[PDB]
Amino acid sequence: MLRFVTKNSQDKSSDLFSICSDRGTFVAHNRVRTDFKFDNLVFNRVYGVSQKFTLVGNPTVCFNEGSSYLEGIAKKYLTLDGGLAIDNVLNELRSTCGIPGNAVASHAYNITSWRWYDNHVALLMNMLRAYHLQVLTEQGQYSAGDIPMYHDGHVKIKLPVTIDDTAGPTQFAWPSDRSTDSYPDWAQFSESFPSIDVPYLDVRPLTVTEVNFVLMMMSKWHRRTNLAIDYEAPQLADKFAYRHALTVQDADEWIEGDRTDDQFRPPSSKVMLSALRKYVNHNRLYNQFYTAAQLLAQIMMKPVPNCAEGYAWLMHDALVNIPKFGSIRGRYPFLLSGDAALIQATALEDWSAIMAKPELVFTYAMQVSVALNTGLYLRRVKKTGFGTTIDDSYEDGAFLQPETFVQAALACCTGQDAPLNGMSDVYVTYPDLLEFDAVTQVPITVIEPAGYNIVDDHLVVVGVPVACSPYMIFPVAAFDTANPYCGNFVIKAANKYLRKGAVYDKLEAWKLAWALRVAGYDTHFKVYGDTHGLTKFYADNGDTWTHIPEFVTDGDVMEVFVTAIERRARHFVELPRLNSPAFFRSVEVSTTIYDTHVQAGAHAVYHASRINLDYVKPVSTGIQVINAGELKNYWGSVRRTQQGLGVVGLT
Amino acid sequence: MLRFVTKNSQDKSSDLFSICSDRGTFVAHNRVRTDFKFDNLVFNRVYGVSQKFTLVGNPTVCFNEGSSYLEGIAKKYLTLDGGLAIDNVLNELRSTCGIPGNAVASHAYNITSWRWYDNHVALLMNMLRAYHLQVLTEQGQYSAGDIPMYHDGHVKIKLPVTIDDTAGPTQFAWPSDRSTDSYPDWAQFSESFPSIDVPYLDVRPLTVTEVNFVLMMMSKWHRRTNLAIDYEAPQLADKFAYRHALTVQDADEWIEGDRTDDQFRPPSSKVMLSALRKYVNHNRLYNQFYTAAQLLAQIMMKPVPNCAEGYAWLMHDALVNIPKFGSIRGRYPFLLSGDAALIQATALEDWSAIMAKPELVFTYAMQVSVALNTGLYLRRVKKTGFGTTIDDSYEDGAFLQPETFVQAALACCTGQDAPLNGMSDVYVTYPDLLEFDAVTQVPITVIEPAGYNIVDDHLVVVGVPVACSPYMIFPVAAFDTANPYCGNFVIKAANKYLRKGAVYDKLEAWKLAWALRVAGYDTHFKVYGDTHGLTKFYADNGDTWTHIPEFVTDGDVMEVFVTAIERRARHFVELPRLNSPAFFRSVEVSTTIYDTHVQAGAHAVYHASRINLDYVKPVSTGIQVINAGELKNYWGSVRRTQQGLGVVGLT
Amino acid sequence: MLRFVTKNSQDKSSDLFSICSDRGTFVAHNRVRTDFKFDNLVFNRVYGVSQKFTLVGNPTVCFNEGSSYLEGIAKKYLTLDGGLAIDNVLNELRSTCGIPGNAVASHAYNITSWRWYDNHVALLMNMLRAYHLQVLTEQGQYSAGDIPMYHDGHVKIKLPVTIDDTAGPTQFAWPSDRSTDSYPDWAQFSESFPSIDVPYLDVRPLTVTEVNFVLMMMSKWHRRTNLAIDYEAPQLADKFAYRHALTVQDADEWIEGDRTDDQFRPPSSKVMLSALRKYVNHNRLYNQFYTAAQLLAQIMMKPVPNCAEGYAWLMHDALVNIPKFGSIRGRYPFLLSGDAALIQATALEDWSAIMAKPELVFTYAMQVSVALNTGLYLRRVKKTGFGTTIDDSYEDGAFLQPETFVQAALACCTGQDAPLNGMSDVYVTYPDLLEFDAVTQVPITVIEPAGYNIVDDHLVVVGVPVACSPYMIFPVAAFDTANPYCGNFVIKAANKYLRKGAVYDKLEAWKLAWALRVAGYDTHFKVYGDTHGLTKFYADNGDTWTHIPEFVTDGDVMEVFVTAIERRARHFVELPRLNSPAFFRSVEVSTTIYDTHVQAGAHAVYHASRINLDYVKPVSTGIQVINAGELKNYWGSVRRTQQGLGVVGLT
Repeated sequence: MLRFVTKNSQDKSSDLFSICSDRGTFVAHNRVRTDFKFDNLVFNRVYGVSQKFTLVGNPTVCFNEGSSYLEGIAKKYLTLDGGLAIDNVLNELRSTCGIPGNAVASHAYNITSWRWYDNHVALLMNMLRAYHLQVLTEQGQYSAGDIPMYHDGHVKIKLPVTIDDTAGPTQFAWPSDRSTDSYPDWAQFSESFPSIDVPYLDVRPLTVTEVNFVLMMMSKWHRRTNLAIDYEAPQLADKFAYRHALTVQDADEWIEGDRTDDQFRPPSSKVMLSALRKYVNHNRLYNQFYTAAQLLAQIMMKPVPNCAEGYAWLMHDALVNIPKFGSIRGRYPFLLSGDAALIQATALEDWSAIMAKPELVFTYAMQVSVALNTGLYLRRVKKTGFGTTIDDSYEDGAFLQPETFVQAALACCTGQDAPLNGMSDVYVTYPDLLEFDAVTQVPITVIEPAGYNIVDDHLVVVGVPVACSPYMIFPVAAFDTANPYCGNFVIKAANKYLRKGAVYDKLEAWKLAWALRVAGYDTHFKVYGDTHGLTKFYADNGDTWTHIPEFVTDGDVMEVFVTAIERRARHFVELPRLNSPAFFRSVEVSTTIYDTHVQAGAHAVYHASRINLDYVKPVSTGIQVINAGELKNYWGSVRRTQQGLGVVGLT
Repeated sequence: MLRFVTKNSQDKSSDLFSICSDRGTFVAHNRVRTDFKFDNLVFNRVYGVSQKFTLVGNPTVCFNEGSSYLEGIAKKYLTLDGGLAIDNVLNELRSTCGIPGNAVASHAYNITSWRWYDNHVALLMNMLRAYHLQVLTEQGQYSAGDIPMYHDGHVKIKLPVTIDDTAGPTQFAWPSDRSTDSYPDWAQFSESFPSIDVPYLDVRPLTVTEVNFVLMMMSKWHRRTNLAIDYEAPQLADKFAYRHALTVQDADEWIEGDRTDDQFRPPSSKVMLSALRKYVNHNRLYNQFYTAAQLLAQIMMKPVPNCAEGYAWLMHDALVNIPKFGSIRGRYPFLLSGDAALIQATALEDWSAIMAKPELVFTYAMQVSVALNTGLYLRRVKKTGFGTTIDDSYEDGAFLQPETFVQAALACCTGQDAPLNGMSDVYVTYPDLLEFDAVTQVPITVIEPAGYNIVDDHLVVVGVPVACSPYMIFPVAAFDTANPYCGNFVIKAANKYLRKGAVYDKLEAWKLAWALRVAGYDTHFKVYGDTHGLTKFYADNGDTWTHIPEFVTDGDVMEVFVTAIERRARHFVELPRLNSPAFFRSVEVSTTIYDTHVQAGAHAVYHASRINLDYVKPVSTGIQVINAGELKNYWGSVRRTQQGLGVVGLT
Repeated sequence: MLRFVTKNSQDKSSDLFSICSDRGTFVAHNRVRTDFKFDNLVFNRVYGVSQKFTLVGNPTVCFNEGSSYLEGIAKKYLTLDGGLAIDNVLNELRSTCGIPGNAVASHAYNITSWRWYDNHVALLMNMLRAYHLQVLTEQGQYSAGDIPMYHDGHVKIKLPVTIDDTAGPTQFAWPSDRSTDSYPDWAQFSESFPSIDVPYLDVRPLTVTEVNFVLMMMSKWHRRTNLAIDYEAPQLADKFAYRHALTVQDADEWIEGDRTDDQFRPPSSKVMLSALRKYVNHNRLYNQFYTAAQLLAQIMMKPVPNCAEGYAWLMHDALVNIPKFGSIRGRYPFLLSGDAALIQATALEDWSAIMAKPELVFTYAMQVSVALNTGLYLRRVKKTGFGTTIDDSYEDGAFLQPETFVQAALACCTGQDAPLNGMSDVYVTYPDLLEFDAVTQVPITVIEPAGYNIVDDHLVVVGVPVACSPYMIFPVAAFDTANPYCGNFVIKAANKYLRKGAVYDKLEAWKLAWALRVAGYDTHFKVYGDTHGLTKFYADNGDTWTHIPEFVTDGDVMEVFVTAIERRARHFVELPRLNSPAFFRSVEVSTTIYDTHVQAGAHAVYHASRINLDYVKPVSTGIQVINAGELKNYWGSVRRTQQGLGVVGLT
């Protein structure tokens, strides 16, 4: 995860940001320059680029029983593999502490059928997202959330959202509702051994206030706003025990009715994060913590499009599968002692980096949200044999496995290694979008006949709509040739010339039209088929990115005929008609980002935060750090190879 | 910084000055003798050329986290490639405090061992700035800032100041206003194991008075005057602890009625400087101070515009970005034990230089204000080349980044390698001039409209004006050709003569017009294009400099008219009619300085304090000095090249 | 410490002395001879030299939490480093003694958060200083203390001291005041394991009377006299337990009111020292004992000057930082068993030597008091590039670290290795004197106009005033050339001759004038600057040491012009004008001490005691003696090298 975000910057200083939102949306800006060279002549044009996002979403969160992960407990009470060494724990009771042989023998007889399920991903997920929510309320940016309306001049579209951002809550409150729902049976535990199969949480080193917060995050979760990470969840455990130096009542009183809603308010994000840092550090759930932060960042937000067609992306919701809650670390007072076992080297590297820089999760989610939408959109164009020298069925391959679905989209576009969740049957997918022909119905207020699709006030779209800009990860190149996604490319000779224009290959034309528009010229074309919504390479102001022509997504049309290239209203670099045999010259255009930032609303400007990797080194003391992890639990990122994108071990 | 102002040790010696001002403005007088060689004879003249400087300026300074710098720690825990050895640090407190076995590290981590944000370039700024303010108070010059008005017979210029001078203060008092604002929660700590994630600064060796001043420089700052270095600031920290054998409360007493305003007054600049030096020397922040002294100097004082056309630059308030305050050097005492690791050889040179000779910072800031102002105007040309260079082959692309920005201007006007900031995301820049073709307006009065082109009391200007003269950094090096900035140049006449024999190249007429104005004849000219009323070269009296008209840079004109030259009221030397044939004899023009000195207000002069090199030579004893350094944390210098210029590391 | 005191005597028999004082002062005398050779002619002159000291002082003693030092406990219950092996101690309870597994398991659960702080430096400090105080009362020299008045003939000065030596106490009484302050909660403990986090002291092998003394030294300490080692301190522990064979009541009764002030009087110095020897030996606190005796000797006394300027040294007080009291050795009856671990080889070597010769601490403090004042004074002159071939900023270097401050002063002058404290955040410094320009206001009764500084009845002084004589450490040489501090030197040719006298280098002149005065001649001079309080190399009777000329402390004046050298009232060796080209001859003068002693008052004569190092060998039985100790805890003395004085490991 961290290794990924820093790779997108070519490892050249990663400038991240923290959470911020204006009614559920924000935008990033990058001062970028593009050069134009021909016969030794260079012309640079700097402009302002921007791309807005939206924390709002309604993810369908499912909760099912997962696998037991005891990879954080002492090496002394675990087998060479996950399995719990009961015989060693039973002996430890009579040998180290004061317990009779008959007392331990009886407990061992009772402890028989007991299923030792340990999964804190669900709870950690809440504590983390509840932190993000508090951070927004802390910044005074906590609202009910809303979607920005898309009006251009030919039509308007405002996505309907179930809750009004204007009457709603300005304060992040306890998700568990007072007086409307029941609560879990919690109780302080300080005995030498478990008496019930119920989940045992260990928070001995935590502060009284921090514990109250974990008990609150362990209760029911009610979706009060529209933000995606605000998904509604049930109470993790119907009943359980918590290992701590004493008994806690401060939250119990609030549920009893005695305590006032004021006297018991959601603690600050610092104490919220310190309770999460203290918890995962003590229980050594680093491996499980990595899975939670990974899944929460994947559905954190979605990049808002500047076209009606792209709004179909915000129309669909993500299907996530979160493992039910399980805890056994607090069953014994010596389970989290000794040396931590089976801790991943990546999980620790990421964990310590997320602890020092919580912004990393937010910045990572933003990079993933855009690299996902593009990697999915590129899936259609790439399968068209477009710019791809590797022939494969992107169509059904890697997007058929739930855990690797989201990763195949990123690696497909970014070209890098997409980090896996590090678990099984845990993921964030868009099942209804696995189909290439999959259509979407988006409600629009027709204003004009320019033409888009129309039926009963909403227009039809197929597959994933290019919505975001490739500027939040400018080095990305969804191809194996020099193109706009690339750092630089050259516009070559139209393979054929004539009287009204010149023909070009599907790619060569877009490559030209893109750098052509940025140069202040409108590119017109005419292909041999019809399902071009229109003639003229579309590109929009703000990011000035000439989107890849839709028609090329439809195969067997391998050539395009670009005609009449007339300069636009605002002209920057003067240039050669190029589609002319005479006026043509080879031109190399290079785009590079000089400064990137983000701003929410009209007054919040956020400067990119820096993180020193030399300082953020993880602590390997008391930890058994492993560099090799098998695939079934899905350790290791997936990447695109010459043979095609597939899963591979971390190593 | 030191290498910059002196000229990398040339002839090796140095005479600099110290802060002093008349209501926020002083003057740099120079006595020079210009020679006129022609006819195998050399005529000349001696005179007085002064250049005013206004320390007044309202800088819009903001603060946000900058990557932590842990250079000021023991080499035992900080490696170059091994980065931070966190495990080694926790492997220490195990044998130093009441923690049993392996419980220690995990305990220390949970609370503080994960943050480590260190940075002291917020406090160092205040102590250094408040020192400059205290010195003027001691010298009897602490008064508000007031921009001197410009009256050139024609149009006068007056600038608005948000606080009056006369009825203002006369003594620099504590920036923090008691009875009005709140204060940072502080307390002396000595626990071998910190219990709260919060700033921890080491001042153990400092005296009670010196410590008080640190907590006073740590508290909220209130801008009382118009001077640039008095930039309004908040309290570096909301809560923190300091390591010291005693608990200083002289400041706490004054925080209430107990300690009276009188008996707590700001300590002498000698005590402020001695406490500042001890603080940096103790923890070892040499690298952090280098950058702190760099920013405050770049924002220090501006050059008072000798011409009205050069007044538009004065109104621009540079946006400065200082990092937030974070401390990690008082967390534990064993941190500062041993050889200070990874310390820049340059930051040490300056620390050893400015500590012994604090005057340098001021003299350096003075050179940077004129060099920046001149390098900004030169960029306008260099890129276009007076319309000789067709494309943008000048590569001024560095002016984009705010950090390399100010350095780029200096490196543009001088072959000197502009000193970087030594930190990332920190800087002082004018974003309102990113586009060198930048236009600006100016509030005007009236007096006969002549080549002034005004618009309803608003003087329109392009790029940046020439608000001052060379001399302070005289052997300049702005034009690869001989000229006034260079020091000497000659007169080869008109390409062709006419009725009045007026024909020269844009700079050839300016070369002669500048030298003619000196001798005693303001030369008249003509341009059939819009001269907006311009008929003769302009020259001020205080600063007898003749500027290159904006039309001599408009790129529309190449050839020039010099209708005739006329005998001025005050005449010096004597000369032939070179603007006509049969009389023109080339003249070699070179001017040298007899004596330079600085005098503010008007009473008692100041004779430069010569600063030679090797008495400053630092002692590497007990320190790990590093000559190299990346480019990520900004360490190196922007340099001028044969294409344009580019950023290069210190190597 | 011991290795140091014996080095000052060139290892040629160390003659030490014990404590003694006449109203807070004493003086040392040394029969010394100086030889004069030229053209094979030798003339020796023997005289009586003396230098008085003063035990009186008012050190500002601060008490702060320090580090835990368990380096004296059995190797069986300690990790490879300081850390306490709890698991081994817990097992030892159920395995060796009779305790149930449930009883030990419960105690282990309670013993959880417990901080194991162990620091007896504060208590040991009291027991030692209280011994010195009893020794004086035992010798009948116990008084309220006072400072000797300095009257010469031109002015008089008597330093004001808060308590009258004449009405005051003649007997050393319990510092803890009866009926005016509360007492700590002490209680006999003989259980197998701790029941409370409170400090547990172990004094099982001590006698009932000795224990009462430790309980008294563990209570509050009231400063009844003016002696420096009489500093006022609070009650080490508010409550605690002591491990002994039985319960003690003899001191409890005195606090209850039943016991009479007579029946309960402070025991003799023998039983006081036997209680300290028994305590440190049993608890094996040798390492901690070394730190206490080290700090107490550093502030023990100050050498009285024979000039008004030198009295500024007695004007300032020392800032010491003593670690709060902590004890855990008495928590278990087997903690001080087995083999002592992590005991320093120097601490044991010094401890056994201080046990056989308590005088060592007093003699050592006297050597340090003079070698400190001179090393600090030499700091100014040495930084002037005077006689120093090594160029360094003595100014801020080593005197910025609290723990090494006092050591850098000794090593700077003595040239030997200055032994460190052997701990952290523990020291004795003069913060207000770290400044070179630091001024002092000394109250004087002007009598004459001879000239010194004057303002409102007190004269101004800057930096450290040469007060003591280099005879209490005659081999010392604060230079790298042959000089008075040296064993012998030669007066060479004035590098230049003329009609009224001869010029000499700053050193060569003082070298001459010093041996010139001892020869019965007054040396007059005239340098090119003015801030010479007067003309004529000053030297005073008693020690007849010609003090290094103040003016030379001010740089850039590298030459002195010695004129008119006329013989003094009392003439000894006839000699050559020497500043004459004709009468000049190379003369080698050698000074050597033949007999040194000390006498307090008018009748107390003390003969130098001798110590046989072959007999005083330390016991290594049952002890784990380590010869290597790291710097963070500050083990190893600091010394002046060719690269400059810096810290170095003992080895």
